[PDB]
Amino acid sequence: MALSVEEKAQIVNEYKQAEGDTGSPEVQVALLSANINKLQDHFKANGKDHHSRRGLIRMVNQRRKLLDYLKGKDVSRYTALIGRLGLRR
RNA sequence: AGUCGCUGGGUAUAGACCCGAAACCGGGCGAUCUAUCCAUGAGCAGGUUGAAGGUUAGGUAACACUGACUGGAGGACCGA
Ligand SMILES: [Mg+2]
Ligand SMILES: [Mg+2]
Ligand SMILES: [Mg+2]
Repeated sequence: MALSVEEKAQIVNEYKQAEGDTGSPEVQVALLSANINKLQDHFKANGKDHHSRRGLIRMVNQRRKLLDYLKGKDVSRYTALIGRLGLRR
């Protein structure tokens, strides 16, 4: 929950599939990706924060699970999501 | 019966019959050899090996990590 409400409100509308959409995998993956990348700065300065890293790993596993489900449903939608977000490194 | 000479034998102090040390001390001369240093120059054919690093393709949540290409380290190797 390191993302502010403004940042959350910022990225939800760029990845929403329709008005009022906050549960679609694109919003979820984009929500996790922005939080994952933001936390990278914290873990650089705080390298002994093993307890907060457990939460970061969970966000990484959650994003992987969502992308794998999006793989089965619509591969074209999956492809656009990672290209826009720059995943699959 | 001493005393002063002269000559000779002996003695004392002197190198004291001649030659001969290892050494000791004083003043000088030497670092064109050599030992270390200082400054300023010069030399080291040829052939190997293949560190760190880099790039790239992967890979990682990120750091990592892997391959290839590269790179050219070393009181390193063979050898004038
Ligand atoms: Mg000389
Ligand atoms: Mg040598
Ligand atoms: Mg030799």
